[PDB]
Amino acid sequence: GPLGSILFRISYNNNSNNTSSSEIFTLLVEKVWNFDDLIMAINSKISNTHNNNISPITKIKYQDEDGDFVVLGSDEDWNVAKEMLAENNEKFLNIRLY
Repeated sequence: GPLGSILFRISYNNNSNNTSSSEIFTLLVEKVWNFDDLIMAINSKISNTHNNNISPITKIKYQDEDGDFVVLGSDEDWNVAKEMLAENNEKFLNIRLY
């Protein structure tokens, strides 16, 4: 249930312009997941709403303690991400699509 999960936000952009209407999905990312299992959940989220099939995403940036978007393409990067919200007592996270 709500226990043992993290609110992940993905501002899926169309083409990034003056008009595209960005969509932010909210999925509960478990703590027993991995970097691959994470990027996989996001992919299904894009196909869950959009009937079409865009290019498979494999690069996303998460929000750190400063508020800047840091690259996340490694396994260790995911481990630290959990330790980040752990000490910060956080619960959610802002991610950007590229």
